[PDB]
Amino acid sequence: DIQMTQSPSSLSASVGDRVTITCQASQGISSWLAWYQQKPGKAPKSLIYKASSLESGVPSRFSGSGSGTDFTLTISSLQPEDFATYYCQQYDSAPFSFGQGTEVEIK
Amino acid sequence: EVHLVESGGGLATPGGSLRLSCAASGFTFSNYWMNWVRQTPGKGLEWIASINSAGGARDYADSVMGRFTISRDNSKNTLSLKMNSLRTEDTAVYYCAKVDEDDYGYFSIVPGDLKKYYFKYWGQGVQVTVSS
Amino acid sequence: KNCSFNMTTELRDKRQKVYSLFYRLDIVPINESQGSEYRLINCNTSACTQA
Ligand SMILES: *[C@@H]1O[C@H](CO)[C@@H](O[C@@H]2O[C@H](CO)[C@@H](O[C@@H]3O[C@H](CO[C@H]4O[C@H](CO)[C@@H](O)[C@H](O)[C@@H]4O)[C@@H](O)[C@H](O[C@H]4O[C@H](CO)[C@@H](O)[C@H](O)[C@@H]4O[C@H]4O[C@H](CO)[C@@H](O)[C@H](O)[C@@H]4O)[C@@H]3O)[C@H](O)[C@H]2NC(C)=O)[C@H](O)[C@H]1NC(C)=O
Ligand SMILES: *[C@@H]1O[C@H](CO)[C@@H](O[C@@H]2O[C@H](CO)[C@@H](O)[C@H](O)[C@H]2NC(C)=O)[C@H](O)[C@H]1NC(C)=O
Repeated sequence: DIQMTQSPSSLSASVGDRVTITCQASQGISSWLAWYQQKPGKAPKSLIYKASSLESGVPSRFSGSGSGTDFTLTISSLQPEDFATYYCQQYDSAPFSFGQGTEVEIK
Repeated sequence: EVHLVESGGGLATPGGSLRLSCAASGFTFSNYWMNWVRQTPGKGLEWIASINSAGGARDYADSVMGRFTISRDNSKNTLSLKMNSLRTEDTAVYYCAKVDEDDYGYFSIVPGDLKKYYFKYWGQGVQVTVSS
Repeated sequence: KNCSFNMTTELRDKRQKVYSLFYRLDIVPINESQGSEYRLINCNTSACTQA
């Protein structure tokens, strides 16, 4: 069945530091890929729904790209309110598999 | 604004039965698909079930196929998930999720099919576990 | 009354769910279910022709 891989597993950054997250799909999914962030102890929140469409209410700083098999997330100016696990999920499939989950912390 | 709440989860004997419930408000509950997902410690998220707006069509993951049973009641704006023969591998935080777009539009069999959804709103999950 | 209902489409094998407002005078309840399950008036006598 379809499965997803997300890398880097974990990384460290700081306020204003630039880093990126990426994930791949075992099979083509066109562009039906969403991104989520979850603070410790809270429920996950939607950040990007389509491969490159940002969610309403989220700062315009956020952006994404990719199509077909590979996708990437770019946080740009990391501020103190961007430090939480980022999950890569793919839809348009029976299981709706999630990513391994990547946590970004302060260096 | 869309508010979700879930209750009924808790400790249960292994291999027994349990019932999970979820209530919602602030939107037309009779026009949005509902999904149930879990978050085990360490291992990432995992979707376990889904139900249509009218509560007729149901789908589950192979890990819980046949053991679980999802249902809803549009009159009371409530959602439920019956558990039977649960095991120790099912311990996790169950979240009551709702799709991003309503079921209006073209469809083949059930009103919400032929469309791709995502979990836009999530309720504060409830812990579920089993032990002696 | 804000009513929602199923409807046919140009594709015989496809169906669609739509919604539209209807004046209460042009709606009659089936009485089998309350608070929903409404029916267009004069539907049990003839099919009206859209002007
Ligand atoms: C467009 O077209 C679609 C596709 O045809 C259509 O979807 C279907 O709509 C109907 C009408 O809403 C749905 O029928 C209802 O389904 C649920 C669930 O039924 C399943 O689960 C039970 C076990 O729980 C099984 O026995 C059953 O076989 C199904 O698997 C029920 O909630 C409904 O029954 C209740 O309502 C009836 C009417 O009032 C009562 O007579 C009946 O006793 C039930 O009421 C009791 O239970 C309620 C819920 O707990 C409770 O609130 C009441 O107080 C009471 O205790 C009913 O069978 C059907 O499932 C939909 N899906 C499919 C695939 O057909 C759309 O409705 C349609 N849309 C539009 C806008 O027109
Ligand atoms: C078609 O349906 C209408 C609406 O229900 C019926 O008209 C009602 O019939 C009942 C019979 O007991 C009367 O009490 C009501 O006063 C009638 N009017 C309304 C507005 O409810 C009608 O009989 C049905 N049949 C035909 C052939 O028209």
